[PDB]
Amino acid sequence: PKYVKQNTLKLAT
Amino acid sequence: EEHVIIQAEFYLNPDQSGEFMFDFDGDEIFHVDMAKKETVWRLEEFGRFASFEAQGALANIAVDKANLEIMTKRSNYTPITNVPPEVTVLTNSPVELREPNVLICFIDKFTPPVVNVTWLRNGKPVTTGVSETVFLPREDHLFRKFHYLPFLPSTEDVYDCRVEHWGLDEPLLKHWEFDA
Amino acid sequence: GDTRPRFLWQLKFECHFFNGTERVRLLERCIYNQEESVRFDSDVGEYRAVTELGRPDAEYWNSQKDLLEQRRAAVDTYCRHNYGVGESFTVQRRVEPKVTVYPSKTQHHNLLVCSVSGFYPGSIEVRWFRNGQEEKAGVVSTGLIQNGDWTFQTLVMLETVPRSGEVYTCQVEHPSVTSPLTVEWRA
Amino acid sequence: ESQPDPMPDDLHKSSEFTGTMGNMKYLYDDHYVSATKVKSVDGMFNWDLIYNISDKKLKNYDKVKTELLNEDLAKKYKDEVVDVYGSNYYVNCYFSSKGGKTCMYGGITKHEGNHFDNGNLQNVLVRVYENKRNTISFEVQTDKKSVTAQELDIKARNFLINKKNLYEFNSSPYETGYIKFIENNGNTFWYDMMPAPGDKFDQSKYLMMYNDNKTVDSKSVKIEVHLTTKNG
Repeated sequence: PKYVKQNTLKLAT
Repeated sequence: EEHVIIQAEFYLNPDQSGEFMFDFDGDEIFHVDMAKKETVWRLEEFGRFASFEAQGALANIAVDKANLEIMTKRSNYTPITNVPPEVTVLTNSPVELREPNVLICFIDKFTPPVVNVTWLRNGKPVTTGVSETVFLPREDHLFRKFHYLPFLPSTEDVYDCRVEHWGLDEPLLKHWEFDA
Repeated sequence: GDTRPRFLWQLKFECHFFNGTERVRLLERCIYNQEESVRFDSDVGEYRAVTELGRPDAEYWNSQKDLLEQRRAAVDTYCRHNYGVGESFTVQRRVEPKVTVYPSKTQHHNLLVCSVSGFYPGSIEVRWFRNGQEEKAGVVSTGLIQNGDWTFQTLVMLETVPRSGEVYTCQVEHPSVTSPLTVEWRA
Repeated sequence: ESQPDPMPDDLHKSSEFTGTMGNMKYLYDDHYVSATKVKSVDGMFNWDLIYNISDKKLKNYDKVKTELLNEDLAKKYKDEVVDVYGSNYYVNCYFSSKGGKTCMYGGITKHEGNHFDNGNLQNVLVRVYENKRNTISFEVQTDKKSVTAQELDIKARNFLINKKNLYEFNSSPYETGYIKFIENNGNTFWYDMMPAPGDKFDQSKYLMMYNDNKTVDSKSVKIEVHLTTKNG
């Protein structure tokens, strides 16, 4: 079983 | 509600520290070692039932840094307001002379997540056996943290959990001695 | 000493489960120093700014459906997936509590202590009884304490006016055991 | 004390590596980051330093992040004018900055007075051993008095890839191989020149060994590369 992550989004520039 | 799994990360300037960890109903499931780039499980056993591509957390943390820069800038570099930790020292289980027990130093409600913790046995630092956790998220966005010192109860001994944090005016020593 | 000011950035993806994995709510939150700026509530279906500092992002991200689709589907691919991944050792993890009753080193009246430690999960029910019947008044709790090692502990006092023959019972109800745990104190 | 020579059980076996050996070769075949007289301009974590170095070759990056063993090691060179040499990677290379980026480990040496007044290079002896017998011996060259083991390692391997197929797309002619360094003071250490067993080669994990930023004296250090064929 493998834990999965949520990818971090880049802020508005 | 019944359960909550939280993926918590952060990046801090200018210490340039970072963290990435998962949490189950308050308890840490694991966290990634930013240096060795590998998953370290809160309990040895978990590593035998699941896995995590540690190498990937580093990527989120990179984006995290970039994001902090952005926010720092658009807030006109508004620094973080330090919040001193509530410190408590308790035993793992009811204490009884010469009956091995563990001292837990609860470092709670503080920020930023940078702290210095030292264990003292009669005004002197103890090393062997001690262990500590990484930073744990809180609903109010402050942090928790635990430090552990296994010991052998005695009448003569007096311990201290010496904590240092910017929100503190001076080092905080939470005194603990056998009184049962 | 180090006086430079700090700047912090936090990101939290909280998966909230109700009735097992029946109803799931994903709560994505961005925190600047000690303030949440932006967030995504799966119940809402899109980003919402929590402070004006977050507005640019909420507006920006929401302009990307590819992104929002992934996020809406996260209650499944992320939340429910992870839930199952570690259900065997988290949701189902059980550790019987150690219970013992002894009089306090304080207190005429006698203050009884019911120590309940090293248990998991945290939902636990401890009550005091007198000669077989509940004791609403008098009780005093320390609260539920999380040790940080997937182990909990708590202390529940009970002020009493003991009488030879009386029996005060500390009853404990916890998931790890089918029938309740009991520890009596013979008066 | 110095590090004990390896025993066979201590060495990775190319036959126990099912992945693509080319991924190993990639790291040493005419592959390296080299910059002169520069200073860090940023960091990701407190134990690393980011530099402004450009991929003159193919222009594949202009930002380089090198990770060091700890924060003290990082601090020592954080503000110094240094030189850089090392083998870089891209898979799983991460950091923010403030063009393409690339990562690496160690490879940092102070620049002041660590050179030779003329553009003269120092030769370093490298003797190769195949099944315990010296087959060929040569020298690599460095423009530094004090040089990182990594720079010398990269140079030795680069050569052995061209003149002895140290590595090929899939697999190697050699079962095991390790490079050993002998310092004028008697101190010795070695690096396993073979990928860990399995079907995947973690380039970043492998390269992390250059972590220590270990440097040696180019005029007196001696290198030995001990290779072995599978059956003999």
